[PDB]
Amino acid sequence: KVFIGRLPIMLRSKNCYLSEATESDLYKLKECP
Amino acid sequence: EEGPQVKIREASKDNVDFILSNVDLAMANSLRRVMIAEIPTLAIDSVEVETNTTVLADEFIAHRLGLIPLQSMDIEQLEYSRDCFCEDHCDKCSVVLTLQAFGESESTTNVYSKDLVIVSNLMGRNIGHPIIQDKEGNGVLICKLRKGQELKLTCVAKKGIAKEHAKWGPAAAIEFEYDPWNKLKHTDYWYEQDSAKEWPQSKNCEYEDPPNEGDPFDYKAQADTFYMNVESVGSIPVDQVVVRGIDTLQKKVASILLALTQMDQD
Amino acid sequence: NQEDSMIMNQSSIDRGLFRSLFFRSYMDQEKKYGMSITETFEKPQRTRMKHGTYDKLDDDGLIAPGVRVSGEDVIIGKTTPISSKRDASTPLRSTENGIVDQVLVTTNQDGLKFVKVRVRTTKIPQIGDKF
Amino acid sequence: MIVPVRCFSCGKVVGDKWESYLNLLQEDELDEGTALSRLGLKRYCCRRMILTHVDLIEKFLRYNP
Amino acid sequence: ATLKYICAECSSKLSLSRTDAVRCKDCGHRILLKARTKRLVQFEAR
Ligand SMILES: [Zn+2]
Ligand SMILES: [Zn+2]
Ligand SMILES: [Zn+2]
Repeated sequence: KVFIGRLPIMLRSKNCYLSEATESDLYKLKECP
Repeated sequence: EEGPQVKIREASKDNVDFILSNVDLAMANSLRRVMIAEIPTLAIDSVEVETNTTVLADEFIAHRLGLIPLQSMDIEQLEYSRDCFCEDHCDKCSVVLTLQAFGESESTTNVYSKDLVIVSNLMGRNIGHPIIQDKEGNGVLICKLRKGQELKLTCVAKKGIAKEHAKWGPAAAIEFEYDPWNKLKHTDYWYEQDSAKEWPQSKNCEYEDPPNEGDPFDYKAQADTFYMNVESVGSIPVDQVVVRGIDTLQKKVASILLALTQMDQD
Repeated sequence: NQEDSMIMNQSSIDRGLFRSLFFRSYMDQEKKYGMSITETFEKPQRTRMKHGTYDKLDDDGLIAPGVRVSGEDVIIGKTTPISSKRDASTPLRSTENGIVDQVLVTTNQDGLKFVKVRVRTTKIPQIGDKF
Repeated sequence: MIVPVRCFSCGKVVGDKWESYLNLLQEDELDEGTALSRLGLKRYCCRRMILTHVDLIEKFLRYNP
Repeated sequence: ATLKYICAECSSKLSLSRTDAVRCKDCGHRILLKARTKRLVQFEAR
């Protein structure tokens, strides 16, 4: 409803983009495997 | 004959092995040192890159380029670019190489030795051929790239010996070992109980006899019967490197005599 | 090799032993005041003042990412007036020298035209180095 | 990386041997002491280069144009 | 060799001058990497 706060997320976790990831995701998104 | 007799055993295109008998110790040592260090050789020195998007560095790739050995049969008629009185390089002191390798095949586009084309006018000299010693005829593994990547060079190769660098050394691991059955007492082996059983019965023990255990100790004998195993890269064959090495050693001792004639007249 | 020091074949160092690249990156900012005033990255001149040579600059005070850099080159051209043109470029590093490698021209959440420089520099294992 | 040109001690080139040795392992899978004996590095201080060397070039070239 | 500013996804040898667009076209990302050298700089293989 009303947006407050932008909490910094630890990566490879359950709001990280790269928790959805395999090799194509890592390489196309420039992430070290 | 008179002095140094040569008795060549097993040899190859790129292997020499020889009893070099009735020669002096420091003579053998000086010979292996000058054949290591003191022979001129063409290899790539100056590198001008136009564009590059490969995964390797320009400087790294240029360092490999320098480590590429070329053909150096005709070293004697190529000038140093310092003693040549031209403007920094010419076609008698320098060898220009030009290489553009582009990739579009979408599975590990490769680049090897045999891609080098000598665009410089070689004046009909046996120089600059990239030494395909390969069984399958490819060369050294130079570079790997894909579609958008590219390898664009403009290189100049020059002379020099194995003391400027290691890039002008065609010598490649020259051996020297005399007198296995040690009657000279130059070395007592480390041992717990028995050196003859603990220390292994060595390689060149076939030719000189086992040292006849029950004898008193000889003192008179010097260093004789050397068995010097040599090798090469392949920039020159293995006879011509011993030729050019003894030639340059003879030339430097002639330079000692040149300095003596410089001295005793002035 | 008295007191643990070790002795080195220089020929293998020519052959590649412990050869290494080195990657430092820089920053530069067209700064932001409180009164919405933007700054500029462009090729500076005399119009805190340095005397570094402008010889490797770009159109907008940058340096092209594939050229050998040396001495005391001006790294990122930057200008800013107040309502003059200052010497807001930053000169080279007194302690290192090498090759500029990679330049991206980006911004932040609030629009500061942000350009960067990474430097590549070869380094060979010299005598006074610790192993 | 790439196997180094002129394996540092001797300086005999071995960067020719890498693709043939690659297909020698992938094709025949022997003990590598015998495999390098077939590709002929008699001294162990140069056998170390092919027994050791790690390529990272393929994991580099997976990325992007 | 006409190449000035090349983004990652759109490898786009287009242009750029002072304050044109921080976003590149054909893809909304805005990194704007600059292209390599026109001229040639020479190095030693030592
Ligand atoms: Zn010349
Ligand atoms: Zn070696
Ligand atoms: Zn893009």
